[PDB]
Amino acid sequence: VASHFAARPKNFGIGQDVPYARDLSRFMRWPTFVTMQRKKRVLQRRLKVPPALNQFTKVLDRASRNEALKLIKKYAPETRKARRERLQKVAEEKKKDPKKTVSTKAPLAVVTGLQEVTRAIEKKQARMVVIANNVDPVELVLWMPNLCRANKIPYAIVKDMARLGDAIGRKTATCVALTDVNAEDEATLKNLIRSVNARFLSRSDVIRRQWGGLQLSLRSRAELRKKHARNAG
Amino acid sequence: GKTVLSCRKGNGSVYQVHGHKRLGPAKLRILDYAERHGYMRGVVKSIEHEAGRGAALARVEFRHPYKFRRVKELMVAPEGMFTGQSVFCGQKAPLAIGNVLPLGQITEGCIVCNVEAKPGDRGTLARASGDYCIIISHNHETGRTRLKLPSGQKKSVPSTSRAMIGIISGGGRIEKPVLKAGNSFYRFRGKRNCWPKVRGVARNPVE
Amino acid sequence: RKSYTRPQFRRPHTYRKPAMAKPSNRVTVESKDIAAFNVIRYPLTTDKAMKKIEENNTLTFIVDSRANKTEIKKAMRKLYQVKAVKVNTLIRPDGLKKAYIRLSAAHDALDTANKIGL
RNA sequence: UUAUCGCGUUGUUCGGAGCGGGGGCUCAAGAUUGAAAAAUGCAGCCAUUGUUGUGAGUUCUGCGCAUUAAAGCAAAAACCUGGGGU
RNA sequence: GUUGCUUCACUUAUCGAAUGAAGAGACCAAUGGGAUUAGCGUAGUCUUCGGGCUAUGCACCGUCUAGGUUCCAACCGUG
RNA sequence: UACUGAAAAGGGGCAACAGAGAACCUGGGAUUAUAUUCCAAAAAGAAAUUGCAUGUGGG
Ligand SMILES: [Mg+2]
Ligand SMILES: [Mg+2]
Ligand SMILES: [Mg+2]
Ligand SMILES: [Mg+2]
Ligand SMILES: [Mg+2]
Ligand SMILES: [Mg+2]
Ligand SMILES: [Mg+2]
Ligand SMILES: [Mg+2]
Ligand SMILES: [Mg+2]
Repeated sequence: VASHFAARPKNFGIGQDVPYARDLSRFMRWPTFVTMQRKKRVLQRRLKVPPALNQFTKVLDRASRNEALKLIKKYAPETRKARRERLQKVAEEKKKDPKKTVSTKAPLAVVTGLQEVTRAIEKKQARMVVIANNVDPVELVLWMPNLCRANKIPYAIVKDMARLGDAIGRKTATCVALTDVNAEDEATLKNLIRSVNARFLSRSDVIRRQWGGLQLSLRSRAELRKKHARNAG
Repeated sequence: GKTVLSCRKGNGSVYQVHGHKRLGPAKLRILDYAERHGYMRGVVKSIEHEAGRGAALARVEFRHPYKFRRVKELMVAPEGMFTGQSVFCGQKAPLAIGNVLPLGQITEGCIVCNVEAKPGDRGTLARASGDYCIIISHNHETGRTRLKLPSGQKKSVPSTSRAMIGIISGGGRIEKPVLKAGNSFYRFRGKRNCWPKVRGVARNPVE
Repeated sequence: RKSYTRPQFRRPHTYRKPAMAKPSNRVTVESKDIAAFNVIRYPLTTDKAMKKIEENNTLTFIVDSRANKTEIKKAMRKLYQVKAVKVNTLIRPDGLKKAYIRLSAAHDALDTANKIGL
């Protein structure tokens, strides 16, 4: 007649019932590589960072980043199969006509690779340059904003070499340059250049002098605030 | 010349501690969350003697804080400890002989033993038989306590260091004359190879 | 990979592929019908051995010193159509292994000795 | 239901935290029945015989885990029982 | 404007200790952060005309609690 | 049906033929010489113990 179902709660205070298994992630001993790759980020935050390196933490926004990556994606370079098919068709054309030009120029695309991008910047063929912000070792691209400023080339610093590599069809890219586009994308390129110039080229005086780092941890900040409040008066 | 005996003893060799019959090291329990915020209650299970040591040792049983099992601790016992006694260790613990408290909670003028110089080292000062420390004063601005040591020196320690209340048992051991060479032989048999002692003027210039 | 309940990290469990059986590296032809001839070398004809044949139904052999009692029994069954109820062994001071073999009393050790030729 | 009193050892002790008496429950070490086992062994010669008691000495064992002691008397495998839930 | 010596408050190098790296700190809020959590005003100033820098406001990241008191609520308190 | 994948902090091994551990006893007319090791169906015989399978009773 009477259900024997009942609540039988447990007490989890000190010296009481055995507790459930808590999450120990923040207090466990991790592998060495995990610990070191976290402490490296902390140390990069706490020290005084010179402007030449600090400029790489000030990236382009989300919307312009997405738009530029879309443009690069639509002008991606041709793949192994596509190159083979085009060359085979050129070969059959030459076979049927032993005379006549062949026009083996390949379709218009973006310039990729550090050597070729540096050459395009130095010869002032590039209309716009995009640089990844996390290349290791960083000396590979540390001088590129200075070169672009010296030659008056529009440039931006964006968030991931992996995203650049996805746009161009590889695993990773350090930098990418647009030298020319079709007639239908001229407006897109001009507006992108305007936004990029607003963020980077037109703020050169600030970018060349601003320092970074010197960021306390949250626990240090809270201690400082509570002490200031306590000693008021 | 040849190597002097005091330098030879540093190689180890036949002059190390005779430890086969000893029980483990004697320590307080670990300074964990329960001790920092509440208290723990253990039961004294046995009082024993170990070779080489004048004081008595106590085996104390606690419950494990995280698992279903029992934990046994081995401490240096104060005078008056008895089997079946309840022992309290932690932040909120009453003033009674054998309890373990943070130094900042013990009123000035109290007599303590098993004091840790730095918090969490599990006891390093006033451990030999019959010895103790006296609490002189607290300082709340800097959180530090002043102590008088058995030697008669004064020392300042953090007020979060722990100490047991009472005096080490087995006192008065050195007041009975030994009278025989064989008694010294048996006394050092449990410690190490350091007896009998030959005077330096009885040796030769080479050594 | 979400919530760890231990104070130290231990290695996670991953998929392991078992090893493959390679083609054999030993290709010498070994006949399986001649091993008993390696196991059992020849009989002994000393005075003690002769005394054991008649009164205890026992035969004495020199055998391969790395052989054991079970394989000596099986070799006896293969070489002669007899059943051994007991094998005792010793290693002699000259290095050879000797076996005392008792037959099951449904066979005559004397007749087996006559067939063997000793 | 005992008390100044009783119980006990060669011996340095035990009792209202339960002495002694009447009845029991258990553990250790012996004993006594049988089975094995006379079918064996020994000694005189197809037959005979065939052993039961007392002292002394012996460290197994029991006196359970109080020798000097500022000396206080190894460890583990393997195994046993219980508390829990299955 | 540099340089030396030196006081004090800090923490990330380094040093000592403990632990089977077993419960740190906040939520109680700034002399704090931000365009991918800087969004919006005010003043000056600069600009490659797209927007910046400096100063001071307003937002947002912003939150829950045993107990002690006086249905809510509030004040204490701090896991 | 192998496969597959939850728990259990603290790598692998050696070091005692007097420590720990360890299921068997007597008889023999049974040797030139070995025996708690050999003895043959009346095993002279009487046991204890380990592994795996039968069946009988009980779960
Ligand atoms: Mg040592
Ligand atoms: Mg001399
Ligand atoms: Mg000299
Ligand atoms: Mg053998
Ligand atoms: Mg004795
Ligand atoms: Mg070994
Ligand atoms: Mg042994
Ligand atoms: Mg053996
Ligand atoms: Mg002999």
